[PDB]
Amino acid sequence: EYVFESPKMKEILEKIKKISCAECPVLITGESGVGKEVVARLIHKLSDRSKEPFVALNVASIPRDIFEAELFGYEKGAFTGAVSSKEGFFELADGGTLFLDEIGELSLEAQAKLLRVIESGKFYRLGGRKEIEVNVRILAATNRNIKELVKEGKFREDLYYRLGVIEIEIPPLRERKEDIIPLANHFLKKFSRKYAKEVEGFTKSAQELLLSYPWYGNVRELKNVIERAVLFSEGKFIDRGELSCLV
Amino acid sequence: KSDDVNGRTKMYKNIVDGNHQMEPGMPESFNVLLKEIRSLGINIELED
Amino acid sequence: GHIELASPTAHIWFLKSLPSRIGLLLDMPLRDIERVLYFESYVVIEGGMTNLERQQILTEEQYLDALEEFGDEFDAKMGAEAIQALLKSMDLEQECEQLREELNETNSETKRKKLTKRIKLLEAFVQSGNKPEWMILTVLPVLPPDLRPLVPLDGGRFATSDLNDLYRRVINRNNRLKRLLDLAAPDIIVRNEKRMLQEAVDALLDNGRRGRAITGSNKRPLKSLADMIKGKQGRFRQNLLGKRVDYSGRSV
Amino acid sequence: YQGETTQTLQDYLMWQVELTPFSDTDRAIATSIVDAVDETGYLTVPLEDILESIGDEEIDIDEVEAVLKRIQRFDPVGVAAKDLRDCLLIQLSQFDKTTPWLEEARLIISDHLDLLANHDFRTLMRVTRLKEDVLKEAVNLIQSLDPRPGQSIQTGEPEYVIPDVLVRKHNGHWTVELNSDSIPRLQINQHYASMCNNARNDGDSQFIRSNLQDAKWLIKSLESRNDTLLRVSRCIVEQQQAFFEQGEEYMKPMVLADIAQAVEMHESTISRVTTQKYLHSPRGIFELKYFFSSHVNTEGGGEASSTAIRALVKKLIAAENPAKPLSDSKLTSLLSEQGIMVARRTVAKYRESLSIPPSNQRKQLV
Amino acid sequence: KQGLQLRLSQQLAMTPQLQQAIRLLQLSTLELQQELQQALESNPLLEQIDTH
Amino acid sequence: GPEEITADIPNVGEAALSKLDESGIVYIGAEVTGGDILVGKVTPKGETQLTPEEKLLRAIFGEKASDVKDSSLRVPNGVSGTVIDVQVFTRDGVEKDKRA
DNA sequence: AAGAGTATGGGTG
DNA sequence: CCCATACTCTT
DNA sequence: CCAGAAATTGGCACGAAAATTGCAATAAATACAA
DNA sequence: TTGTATTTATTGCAATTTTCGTGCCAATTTCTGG
Ligand SMILES: Nc1ncnc2c1ncn2[C@@H]1O[C@H](COP(=O)(O)OP(=O)(O)OP(=O)(O)O)[C@@H](O)[C@H]1O
Repeated sequence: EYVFESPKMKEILEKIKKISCAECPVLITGESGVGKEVVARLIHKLSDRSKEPFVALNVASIPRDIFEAELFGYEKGAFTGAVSSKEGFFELADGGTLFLDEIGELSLEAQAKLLRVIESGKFYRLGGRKEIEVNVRILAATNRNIKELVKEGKFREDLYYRLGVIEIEIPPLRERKEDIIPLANHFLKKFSRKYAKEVEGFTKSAQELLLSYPWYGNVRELKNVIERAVLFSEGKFIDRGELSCLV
Repeated sequence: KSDDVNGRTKMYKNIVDGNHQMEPGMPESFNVLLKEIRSLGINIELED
Repeated sequence: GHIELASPTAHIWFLKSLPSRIGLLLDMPLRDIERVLYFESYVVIEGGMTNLERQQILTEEQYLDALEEFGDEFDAKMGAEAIQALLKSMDLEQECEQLREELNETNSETKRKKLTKRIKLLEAFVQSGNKPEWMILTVLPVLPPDLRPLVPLDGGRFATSDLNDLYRRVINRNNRLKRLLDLAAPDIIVRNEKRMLQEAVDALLDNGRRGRAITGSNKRPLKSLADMIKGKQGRFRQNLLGKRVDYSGRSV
Repeated sequence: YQGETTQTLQDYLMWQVELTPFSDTDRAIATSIVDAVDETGYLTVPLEDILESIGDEEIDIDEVEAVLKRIQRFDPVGVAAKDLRDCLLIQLSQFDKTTPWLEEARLIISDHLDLLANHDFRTLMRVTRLKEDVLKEAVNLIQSLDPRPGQSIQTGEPEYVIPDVLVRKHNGHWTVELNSDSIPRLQINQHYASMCNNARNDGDSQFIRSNLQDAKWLIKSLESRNDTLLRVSRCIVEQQQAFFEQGEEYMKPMVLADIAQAVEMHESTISRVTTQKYLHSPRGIFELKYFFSSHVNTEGGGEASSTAIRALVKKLIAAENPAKPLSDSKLTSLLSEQGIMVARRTVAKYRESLSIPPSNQRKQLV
Repeated sequence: KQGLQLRLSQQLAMTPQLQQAIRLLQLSTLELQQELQQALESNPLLEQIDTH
Repeated sequence: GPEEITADIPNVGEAALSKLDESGIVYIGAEVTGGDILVGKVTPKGETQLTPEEKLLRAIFGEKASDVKDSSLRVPNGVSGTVIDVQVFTRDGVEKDKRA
C-alpha cells in the first residue's frame, strides 16, 4: 500500500528493521507531507508491540489548565467537580505506543510537565498518593528543526535529549525523484477505482511535467493534484493540459 | 397406505385414472427416527 | 439447531450404560468418575515432579495441602474438563502394545478377561474413525421444531411439552453460566452452576437414568429423547414395525 | 403430543389440480396460480407476475389465461377471481338460462357496478331502461351471490388477551383485584445468600453483598409497581361506575388529572401505568386507556363524553328509515332534543370514526 | 471569563433525583417478564418460583 | 370483540336458517340430521384498514358480512335425532336473550 | 495370590 | 426372575 | 323535463388542551466509636 | 454526653408532541317551479 523506491527511503526502511528489538523513544523530523505518520505506524507495526495500542495524540489540542489531568488522570475529590477517579493517556497507552504529533508546538511551560515521565515512567495522579509505573514507548513527530530551536532557546534542552535517542529525517519529495512516478500511478489507480472513471495512465508529457514541479506540499500535494485530475478527466489518458495548475 | 406422503397422492391419482400401480418411497417415521437419533449426538446416515 | 455449551458436559449414555465406555477406556472406577464429574473430588491431570500419579483422586483438603506444599508443580481439576483432558492425552497405540505384552506374559482368568475387554475396546476405537474426547459434549444438537410441536387448547392457552421444557432449562442454565463466567464470579457459585448444567443436560438426554428424575406439575417424570426412541411406546415398536393404515374397516 | 393435519382452501385446490388432466407446463402454471390465491378466494397478483414466475420465455399470456379459466370453475365456483366483477360473472355463468332476471343482472354487473356501489338507483335505472320492480329483482338476484367464495373452507382460531385486572360485583359492591395468574414475582436464593460471611474471601463477600442489595431493590420495585397499578385501577373503576352497570351512553368524561389528584400522584405516573394494561369486566375486556375521553358541552352546564355521543349516534343511525337516511343535520337535531350541544362537523367526524357511509350511500330501494 | 479550569470552590448545586425505577411502569406484562429474565440471568442471588 | 350468538349469519341461505328461532337457537321438536345448524354464532374479524375492493364489497353486500365469520354449532356427520331440550347458561352481568 | 460365594443393580415381562 | 459385576472368605 | 337553487360532505386550518417523554442520581433514619 | 459512616426510602417537573372541537368553502348530490 506504500511506495518506497528511492534509495534514501530504502535506507530508512533498513534502519527501521534494525531497531525492531529496541524500546528507546524515536524522533521523526521532516517537512509537511513527507510521511512521518506512515513511518511512525510502520515502526509500530514491525516492533514487538504490534498488537498493543497505538495512541496518537495531538499535544496542541489539549487546554492549558487541564493538561495534567488529561495526561496523568485524577483521583476522586481532587478538585471541585471530580466525582470519580479517571486515568490518563499514559495509563491508556500502557504496554503500547504513544505518538506525540507536532511536539514543536508545545509551550515552554508545558514541556516541563513531562520531563520525569518520559525517562522514568513513574508519576502521581492528581490527588493520588501512590506512584503509578507504566511501560510506554514514545514516538514523537515534528516538522520544525529541534536542533535549531534548542539553540535559539524556544525548546527545552532537557527534553530534546530525552526524546531524541534515535533520530529519523525524511527527505522532501523533490529529492526522491524515483518515487514521483510510482506514487503518481498508485494514486491514479486508487482514485480511478474510487470514482469509477476510465483513466489508466499518463502521457509521455505529463510524466515529464510531474518530474520538474518543485512539490512544496510533497506527497499530500501530489495526492491532491492526482485526485483533482482524476475528478475532471475526460478520456483514458491524462495529458499535460489537465495538469496546468503545476506550471 | 400409512406414511409415504407423495406415494399416497400418486396412488390416489393412479387409482382414479384406472392404473393400479404404486411408486413406493421412504416412510416419514424413519426420517423422524434419524433426526431423533442425531439429536442424541450420534452420527447416523444413509450411504450410497 | 445447535447450542454452544459454556463448559464441557459428559454424555450420559457413554458413562451410565454398563459397562461404562469412559471408565473402561480410562481404567477408572465409576464412583470416582462420578465424584469428579459432579464436583465432589479432584483428579490429577499431570503428576509433575512430585509423588502424584496421573489419575489420583484428591479431596478438597488434600488438594489444598498439596497446593500449600508443592504449589504449581502439578495440575488437578474437577468436572468434565478434567475427564476430557484425560481422554485427550491418552495414546491408543502405546496402551494397546503395553497391554498386549502384559496379557502375553501374565496368566490368570479374571485379569485375562479384563485385558481382553480393554484390548477389544481400544482396537474398536482405533479401527473406527472415532476419538475418545468426542464422548464429552461441547456442542448440543437441537431437534427441528415440527417434531416437537406446541399443543393448542381452547381459550388461547398453549401449554408446553416435555422436550421444550428440558431445552428451556438447559438454555437458562447455559446463559446463567456464561454470564457468571464473564463477570468472574467466585468459584463456589460457578461450580454449583456447572453441576446444575450437567444435571440439566443429563435430564435432556436421558431423564431418570442418573439418580432422580425431573417431574412436571402432576409429579410425572418428563419424557426425554431416549423415551422417544426406546420402549414399547417408542418409534420402533409403535410406528416402524406396525402402523395404522388407510382403506380399512371393522365390525361385528 | 401431536395434532392432526387440516385441509385448507389451497389444499383442496391442489387436490383438485392433481386430478385434472393438465400438462406439465399447465400443471406448473396451475401450481403458481394456486400459490397466488388468498384465503378469501381472490387472485392477489397480476398474470404478468405468474408468467415471470414460470421461468421460461416460450409461454405466452393466453395459455395462463386458459389455465386460469379452467381453475376458476373448481369448487368453490368463483375462486381465483381477478376482482369482484369477475367473480360475480363466473358465478352467473353457472346458472341456467331459465333464471327470470339473469340477463338484467348480468348487464348490471358487466357494465354498471359502480353506480350500484354508490346506491344511485336513479342513473342506473335511467341507463338500464327499466322499471323499479325488475331493477329490484335484479338487485336481489345479485345480492344472493357469494362475494367471498373462498370462505367455504375456513381455518384459524381467534386470539385472546390475558387480563391484568379483574372487576366483579361482590355483595352489591364493585370490587377490583389483580390477576393472580399473571402477576410477576421474584425471590432471593437462600442457599447462595447464606454464605455472606467474613470467613470467606473479601471479594466473594463484596460480590454477594452487591448482588443481594440489587436483588432486594428489584423485588421492592416490582412490589411498588403492582401496588400502584392496583390503586390506579381501583380509582378508575370507582370513577366510572355507571358504565359497569348500564354500558356505554353512561360514560363520564375524565382525564388523567382527575385520577392523579384522586391518588395524589403526577399525571406522568398515571399515564405510564395505564399503558397497555387490560381490565376484565362482565361487559368484556377493555384497555385501561379506554376510559379517558374528551367531551362536548351539554345544556344545563353539564358535559357529555364523546364515547356516549358516539354510541348515541350509532344507535340513532341503526334505527332509521332505509328509504330516507338521516343526514348530519338530522342527527344533530336528534341530539339537541336530548340536551347535547354538538356541531355538525363533530357529528360527521364521529360517524366517520365508526366506519359508516354518508346518508346518500345508505338508502335502499325497499 | 469563559474558560476550562480545575479549582477548589464553594457552590450551591442542584438536586436531580428521578429516572430511577421509572421505566418498569409503562412496560406491559410480557416486556416486564423479559426484563425479569434478563435480570435473573445477570444476578446469581435472584430466583424465580419454579413449577418443576 | 366478543362472539355473538345470533340468527343473522350472512354466508348461509334462508332455508338453512328455517329451524332457528329469533335468538339463533333451534326449536324444540325439530328433526335434524348431519350438517344442520343448532346454534348460530359469529366471530369478529374486523380490521381498521379498508381497501378499495373491501369498500366495494361492503357497499354492495353490506357491512355485517365484512365484519364477522361463521362459527356455528352443527350436527356431526352421521348423527340424527329430535331436539327435546335446550339449556342456556349466561355469565352474571350479561343480558339474557328471549330463550333464556 | 487367586478362586468361589454373596449382595446389588439392570433388564424383561 | 434371571444375569453381570464389585466385594468378602478361603485354600 | 330541465336548469337553477338548496342541501351535504369532507379536506384544510387554527387555537387550545391533553398526553408523552427526557432526566440518572440524593435525603434521612440508624448504629457505632471517644 | 456527641459526630460520623451505613442502610433504607425516594414513582416527580418540564418541554415537546399529538389530539380535540369547530369554521370556510369547493365539489357533489338532491329538490322544485315554470
Ligand atoms: N510512501 C508513501 N506511499 C503512499 N502514500 C504515502 C507515502 N508517503 C506519504 N503518503 C501519503 O501522504 C499523505 C501525507 O502523509 P503524512 O500524513 O504521513 O504526512 P505528515 O504531514 O508528515 O504527517 P502528520 O502531520 O500527520 O504527522 C498521506 O495521505 C499518506 O498516505
